[PDB]
Amino acid sequence: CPKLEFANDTKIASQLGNCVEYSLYGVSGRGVFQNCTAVGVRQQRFVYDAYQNLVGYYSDDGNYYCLRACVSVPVSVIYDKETKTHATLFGSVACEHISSTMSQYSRSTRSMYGPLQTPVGCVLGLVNSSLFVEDCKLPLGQSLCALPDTPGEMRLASIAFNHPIQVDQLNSSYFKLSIPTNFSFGVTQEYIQTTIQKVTVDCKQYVCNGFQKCEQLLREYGQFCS
Amino acid sequence: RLTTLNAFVAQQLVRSESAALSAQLAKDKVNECVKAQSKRSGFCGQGTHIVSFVVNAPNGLYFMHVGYYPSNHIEVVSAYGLCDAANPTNCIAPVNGYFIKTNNEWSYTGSSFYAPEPITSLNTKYVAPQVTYQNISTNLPP
Amino acid sequence: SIPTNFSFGVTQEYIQTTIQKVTVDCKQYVCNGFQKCEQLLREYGQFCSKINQALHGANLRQDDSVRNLFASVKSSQSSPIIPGFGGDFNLTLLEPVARSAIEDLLFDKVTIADPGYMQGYDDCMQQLICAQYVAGYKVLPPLMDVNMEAAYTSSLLGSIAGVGWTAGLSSFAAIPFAQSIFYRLNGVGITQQVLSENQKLIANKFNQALGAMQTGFTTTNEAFQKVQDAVNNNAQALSKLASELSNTFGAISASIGDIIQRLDPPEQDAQIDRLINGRLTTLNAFVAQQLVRSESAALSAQLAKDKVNECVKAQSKRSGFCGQGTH
Amino acid sequence: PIDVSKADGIIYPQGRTYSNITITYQGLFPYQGDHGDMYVYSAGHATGTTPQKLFVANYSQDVKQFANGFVVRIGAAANSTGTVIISPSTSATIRKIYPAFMLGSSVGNFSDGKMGRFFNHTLVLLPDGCGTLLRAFYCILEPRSGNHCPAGNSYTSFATYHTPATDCSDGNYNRNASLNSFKEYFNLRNCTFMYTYNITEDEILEWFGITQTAQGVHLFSSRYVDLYGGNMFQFATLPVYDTIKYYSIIPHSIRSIQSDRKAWAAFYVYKLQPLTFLLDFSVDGYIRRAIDCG
Amino acid sequence: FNDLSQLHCSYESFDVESGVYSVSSFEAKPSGSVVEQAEGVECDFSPLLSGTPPQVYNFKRLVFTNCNYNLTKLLSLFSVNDFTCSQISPAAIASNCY
Ligand SMILES: *[C@@H]1O[C@H](CO)[C@@H](O[C@@H]2O[C@H](CO)[C@@H](O[C@@H]3O[C@H](CO)[C@@H](O)[C@H](O[C@H]4O[C@H](CO)[C@@H](O)[C@H](O)[C@@H]4O)[C@@H]3O)[C@H](O)[C@H]2NC(C)=O)[C@H](O)[C@H]1NC(C)=O
Ligand SMILES: *[C@@H]1O[C@H](CO)[C@@H](O[C@@H]2O[C@H](CO)[C@@H](O)[C@H](O)[C@H]2NC(C)=O)[C@H](O)[C@H]1NC(C)=O
Ligand SMILES: *[C@@H]1O[C@H](CO)[C@@H](O)[C@H](O)[C@H]1NC(C)=O
Ligand SMILES: *[C@@H]1O[C@H](CO)[C@@H](O)[C@H](O)[C@H]1NC(C)=O
Ligand SMILES: *[C@@H]1O[C@H](CO)[C@@H](O)[C@H](O)[C@H]1NC(C)=O
Ligand SMILES: *[C@@H]1O[C@H](CO)[C@@H](O)[C@H](O)[C@H]1NC(C)=O
Ligand SMILES: *[C@@H]1O[C@H](CO)[C@@H](O)[C@H](O)[C@H]1NC(C)=O
Ligand SMILES: *[C@@H]1O[C@H](CO)[C@@H](O)[C@H](O)[C@H]1NC(C)=O
Ligand SMILES: *[C@@H]1O[C@H](CO)[C@@H](O)[C@H](O)[C@H]1NC(C)=O
Ligand SMILES: *[C@@H]1O[C@H](CO)[C@@H](O)[C@H](O)[C@H]1NC(C)=O
Repeated sequence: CPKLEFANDTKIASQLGNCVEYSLYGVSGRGVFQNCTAVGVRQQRFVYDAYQNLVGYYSDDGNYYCLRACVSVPVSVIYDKETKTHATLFGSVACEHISSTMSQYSRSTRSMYGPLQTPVGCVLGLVNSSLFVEDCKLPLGQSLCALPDTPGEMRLASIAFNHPIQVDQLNSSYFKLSIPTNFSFGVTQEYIQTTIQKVTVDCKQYVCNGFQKCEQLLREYGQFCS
Repeated sequence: RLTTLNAFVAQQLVRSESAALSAQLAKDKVNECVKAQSKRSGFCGQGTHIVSFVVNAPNGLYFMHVGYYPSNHIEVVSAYGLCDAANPTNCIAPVNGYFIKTNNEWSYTGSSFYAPEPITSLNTKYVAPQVTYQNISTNLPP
Repeated sequence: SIPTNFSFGVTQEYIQTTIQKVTVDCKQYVCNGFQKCEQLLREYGQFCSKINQALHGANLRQDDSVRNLFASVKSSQSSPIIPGFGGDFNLTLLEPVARSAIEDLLFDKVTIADPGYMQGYDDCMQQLICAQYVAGYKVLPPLMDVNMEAAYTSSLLGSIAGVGWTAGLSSFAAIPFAQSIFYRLNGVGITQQVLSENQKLIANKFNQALGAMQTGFTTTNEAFQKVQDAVNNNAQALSKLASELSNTFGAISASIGDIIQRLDPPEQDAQIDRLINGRLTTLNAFVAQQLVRSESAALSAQLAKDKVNECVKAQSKRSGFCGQGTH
Repeated sequence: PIDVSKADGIIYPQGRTYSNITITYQGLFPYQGDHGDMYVYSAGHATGTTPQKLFVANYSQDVKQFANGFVVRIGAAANSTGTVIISPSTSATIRKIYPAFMLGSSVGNFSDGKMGRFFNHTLVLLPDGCGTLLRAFYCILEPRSGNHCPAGNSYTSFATYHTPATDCSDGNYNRNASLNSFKEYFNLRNCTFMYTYNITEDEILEWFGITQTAQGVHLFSSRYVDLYGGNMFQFATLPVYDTIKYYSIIPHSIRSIQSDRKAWAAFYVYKLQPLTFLLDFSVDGYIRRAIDCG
Repeated sequence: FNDLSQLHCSYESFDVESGVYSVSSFEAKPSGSVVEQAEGVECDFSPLLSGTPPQVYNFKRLVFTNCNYNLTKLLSLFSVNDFTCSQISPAAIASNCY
């Protein structure tokens, strides 16, 4: 390595808990260092996995550590047509993250308050609502769905379950029987695709368009199109 | 160009195999519940399928199924079999229906609608005496 | 030739009705947020859009098949769950104590790998799916609650106790289960008399068969092997993406940051181009592979719907459609 | 014979440890169930208290291709009483020995015409001090031309003698008398270095590894960390200029008087070549199981 | 510009289909860096400037392993007529560690 003005806040203990960039004298990368009980060869000092990803490191102090990555959250969007209603979701995360630690390009403004916690993580752009929808069109995963108003935030309803009419488990010789007292005709429209549009194609007009040097050059491939 | 041709050929052979199997499926579906009434649950229509009609489509066959869909189900008092006090052996059981203690006496209804009607021979069959039946004396059905 | 003695065969079958929904960004895995990488990714461009559209449509079709089957298998009317059900029939595996006991003895014995559906980031902060950018993709949460598939199976358990006496989905007739079993045995050609004097005997044989399938949760079950096969198929599919970051396809290394650290722009353009061409081809193969898996799962979902309608919601007369022998 | 199911003498990965996992590894290995090139040393002739004429073999007239380097199993015969080579009826306690290796690329015939005279600039490793020191160099050997001397008359072979009544006392070591013993047959010129290394003494089995690579000559020993196991870790990387192609053993005997002779261990020599293994690293990082492909 | 920009670009339309769509996620900024490892003494370069540079069939190597280097003291005093680097950038060779 070259001569280096060594910095005090570049020890592993100096930057515990916040994921940073390790440069171990030609072994570079980024990730989060965590305290670990000593595993593997002390003298090798470097351990990878079957996928050749570095897992742990024996620090010079005498303490062993592990690392995965600078992990952050996946980001997804929900949006409804004809009501310009959008919202952002972060998967399986605590509502930790605001507009501070960014990458790629900028965000979209919103007119609020910020986060809300859900079983799939965090959501910006919704609010609690105790309604239940069976026929949601844009399900936000697990059992939550946003109903836009019939224009601001949507209604973060839960996916309703069509709980059927429970019946009583009578144990005597008599019986409680369910019976329909009204009916309707349902016109279920089905369709089966049977035969696709029959197509053919010429070799030489498609590939060659009637040009002579092309026409001799086609036969070297030739039989493929046949 | 030839690689695009090869990919198109592969895609269309996949589509052709799919078309052949789905054509077999459509042939089957117009066989069972169209030329007859397939009693299987929801092959071509939810609930019980009643009727269907068939039209063409520019790449397939388009189906319309009119089916039965019930509502306003209520709870009634029902049983399995009635056996005589003097003749506990001779018992009857409903055929595509139920014995219902009507809120007008036991009566017959079908298995598809709340249609109470006086019980006769035509809608029931003579059956063996099982245990856990009902055993009436004041008005025996014919 | 007549049978004179008998038993109960607990045949175990499984249908992979729905592969696990997978969503991946092209830009993250191909590029990992490097500026010159993003610059070079522009020319191929719409390849990402085609990949995203294909995977999104495949996921959507999977969800639509899920919705169609679950609405279809939804009994319009059912019964709740009580202890003492089956009475004589020791059916303790069936009863959900927020999930079912037999579901636990299945799922726990399934070699699973660390979901982390809320504390996955916290699992990475603790000490497979903790790989998220290392995995490079998002696991899509399932379309229902686990509580909701439990509710679906609960509705089914309530349904089967009553549907199997009358043809037609018009009404519901949830008779006590023992009489239902007796009438179903009367259907397949067993007289009411031998039922009448041997209720306890057939009950004990039923309980023994249920214990044997319960205690048999090991390699002896081919269905156990096949559900582990489906799990390993998911594992191999994800590991295909995971291990292909190591592939350089001829490049001097795999660490793109090291690639731009060591090499001049004009040649690393070609190197990155080779890398991204290999990556895009692998994602194309991945998309086609889950497309085949998706249509397979759609047909399998249809078949499972037919089986749960015919030989589950009724006692089918098809010769060994879902019961080895008679059902 | 070497067994990989028993995981005997497999070199560790150079810098990449693992844990609790298996991995393919292309690298330098020997085969499965090899007989090897096992040799054994012995003491010279003696009557009473007389250091007499030596008792060695014809290893100097013999040579083998260096190939891809090799390994030596050391101490496989110790901890027990075994036969005496010079006195076959007599059996004594087996004490392990550490042999000296000379290596190069240009070989000629000796002064008596027997093949084996190495030419120009060659490397010798030599253990000394009754197994304590590890003096190694890459310099210019020169044979002596006197009586019973390699460039002189009445000469059959050469050996480094060991005087155990003087050398193997407590401390002492006669200022590396086996280097003098080699120097009683040779001398040294145009010397790049004279490299010094220490080791302890034991009666536990061990291995040693030699290989050549473009950066230099890698020397592998498990005595540094894995005394109780045994698998090859680098300690030395000698700055060689070119790639060697011949190896031979310097013969070595002991000036052991007949009244107090000691039995010695039979060290094993196993060549290495590129192959591919599968390795099952445990949680400790130690090699306890591996498997062949060929 | 925003999420809707890439959403619209993914369908070739101003009018898109509504729905929960995966979008290109972003990355938290780095928290700093750590450079920690034991470093040995500098490997000197004076033997290169000591003595005659040998013949082309006799060129003398200099091995460097586990050492340090300050390139500022040698290249400014070399009257270089040709500075090339194959398979690597000629400027940043002194930068990276090997
Ligand atoms: C030859 O003589 C030597 C004495 O010079 C004699 O050595 C003894 O060997 C035993 C057996 O290995 C040693 O007992 C060890 O004790 C340590 C704790 O101090 C343990 O950790 C050892 O376990 C190792 O071996 C296991 C496999 O057997 C491994 O799985 C495990 O991970 C450990 O690596 C082991 O119990 C004893 O300490 C030495 N004694 C001395 C003084 O060195 C040896 O047995 C004699 N025979 C042979 C054939 O070598
Ligand atoms: C090393 O790998 C083995 C192999 O999987 C692990 O041992 C298994 O541990 C599970 C957990 O209870 C058991 O169900 C298996 O029966 C074990 N198998 C074997 C062959 O031991 C072991 O836990 C791993 N150790 C570490 C530290 O990762
Ligand atoms: C890591 O945890 C171990 C176990 O408690 C502890 O002994 C050690 O001191 C910790 N590391 C540091 C740097 O404190
Ligand atoms: C919504 O409010 C109800 C009652 O106020 C509460 O039980 C529920 O947890 C809330 N949900 C969210 C996401 O805040
Ligand atoms: C059934 O419902 C329809 C519309 O809901 C109604 O017009 C009809 O009168 C009802 N019939 C009965 C018998 O309730
Ligand atoms: C009354 O019903 C029970 C229950 O099935 C039956 O055992 C008994 O024989 C019936 N009594 C008469 C007189 O039919
Ligand atoms: C039927 O066979 C099983 C096992 O072969 C046996 O346990 C049982 O007792 C038999 N039953 C009769 C009635 O023979
Ligand atoms: C029913 O099966 C469960 C499952 O092991 C068992 O714990 C229980 O004792 C059984 N009960 C009876 C009455 O067989
Ligand atoms: C190798 O040794 C021979 C012995 O005579 C000598 O002639 C030759 O010059 C030597 N080679 C080198 C490169 O010094
Ligand atoms: C030994 O080194 C000296 C001084 O460099 C030189 O004059 C002599 O020729 C060398 N001898 C051999 C055999 O290389």
